Amino acid sequence: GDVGAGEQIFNANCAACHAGGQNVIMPEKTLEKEALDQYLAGGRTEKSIISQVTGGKNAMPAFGGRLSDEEIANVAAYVLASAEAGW
Ligand code: HEC
Ligand SMILES: [Mg+2]
Repeated sequence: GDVGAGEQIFNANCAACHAGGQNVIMPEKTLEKEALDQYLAGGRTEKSIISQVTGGKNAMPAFGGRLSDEEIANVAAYVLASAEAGW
């Protein structure tokens, strides 16, 4: 994916709840690689991130209306790379 576009999408749509890769609303369920391993359905993969961004889960809204599939793929790439980089 395009992590540059991904970062822009993240700043506009995700950073309010996930700034610094954390999780405001559900504190343990962060975007850190270890938390993705534990708490994300399907584990630490771009595919699993795309699924959750697209459909939402619990307090996390769905982005399938607001974003295109390309935008979702790009933000997923950014999240995975940032997780691997420890935010
Ligand atoms: C606040 C209203 C949120 C916004 C905006 C976004 N997310 Fe989120 N996210 C939020 C919650 C409450 C949770 C936990 C859901 C649950 O109950 O299991 C999440 C989870 C994620 C995850 C998985 C993290 C983990 O399990 O450790 C990912 C990968 C994720 N969220 C990504 C993400 C992106 C890329 C967003 C912008 C498009 C985004 N979220 C918005 C809360 C909120
Ligand atoms: Mg679609």
